[PDB]
Amino acid sequence: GLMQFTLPVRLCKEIELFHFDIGPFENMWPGIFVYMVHRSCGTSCFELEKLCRFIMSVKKNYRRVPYHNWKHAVTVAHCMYAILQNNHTLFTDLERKGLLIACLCHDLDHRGFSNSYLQKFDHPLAALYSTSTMEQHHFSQTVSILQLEGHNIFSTLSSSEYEQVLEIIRKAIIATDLALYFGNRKQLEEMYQTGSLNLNNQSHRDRVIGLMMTACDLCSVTKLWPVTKLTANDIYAEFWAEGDEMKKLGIQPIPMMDRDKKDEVPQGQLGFYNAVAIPCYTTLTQILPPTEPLLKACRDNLSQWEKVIRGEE
Ligand SMILES: Cn1ncc(C(=O)N2CCC2)c1C(=O)Nc1ccn2nc(-c3ccccc3)nc2c1
Ligand SMILES: [Mg+2]
Ligand SMILES: [Zn+2]
Repeated sequence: GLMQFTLPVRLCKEIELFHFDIGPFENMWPGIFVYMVHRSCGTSCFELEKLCRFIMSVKKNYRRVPYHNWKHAVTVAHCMYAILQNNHTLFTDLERKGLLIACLCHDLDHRGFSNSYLQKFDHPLAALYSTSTMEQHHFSQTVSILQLEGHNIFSTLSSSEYEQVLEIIRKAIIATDLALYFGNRKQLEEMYQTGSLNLNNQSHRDRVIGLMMTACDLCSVTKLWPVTKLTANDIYAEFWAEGDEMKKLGIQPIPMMDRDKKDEVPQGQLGFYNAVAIPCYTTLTQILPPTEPLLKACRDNLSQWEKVIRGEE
């Protein structure tokens, strides 16, 4: 009850910043997550014994893949924490509970393959879920862990509060499907510009939370250049493995996934910052002004990729 988590001084300060890197010590990530729940939600939100047991079951159901791993899960949660802490009064009590858990859980049991590869492989999950294949899986896994004995972190909620929080988490995890991001942002663009954006409108809140999920999920592009650059190696390590598996199915993979086309990576990153990342944080910043530093960091990293192309590195 009177038992706070406390971090070292440098982490205690840096963790409040959008560009915070959680570092290479795995054993500290659970404590960092709990610290973030306690300041974001309150020390009263979750039964510490049940939280801890849930965190460790979640960790266990992430795989030893280069990018879509336990470190990605905690990174995406930290970004969401920073968004919640910089927009104190905009989110309900259930949203604060739901979204950090959504972020921790959003890539549960990821194998490092896209929805496309599952469909071309004809993986069982592609017959079970026709669209947002892995993301329906990740939600499924979240519900399973929630139903392990002693793992129900939501048990002190009413029956309908419980149902609202699982619906927040479901929508939040589905929206991490980048295929759904493009239309979500165009809608949020029109609504904000024409003036019709209404945060009392639940359909509107869903959309804004979706955009936050995309922003948190992509947040490798909002770190200091060296974190961004080394994270991109893990991202391509998965992409090029998938490319190899595509070749093993007698399908020529897209250049993104073809390790023979490494030289085109810098130009590929540009396309991605211009088509996905910059517009995501642009629209996010218009809806939530205090998230501007994510936009600023993204633009800094675009400029760094431009320098890679000009042989300046
Ligand atoms: C940085 N970051 N963060 C999340 C994701 C991402 O998309 N996902 C999905 C799972 C996490 C990425 C990323 O780098 N995306 C991209 C997107 C498009 N292209 N196109 C190339 C390319 C084209 C030709 C030749 C060479 C490379 N490279 C990329 C990389
Ligand atoms: Mg995912
Ligand atoms: Zn993710």
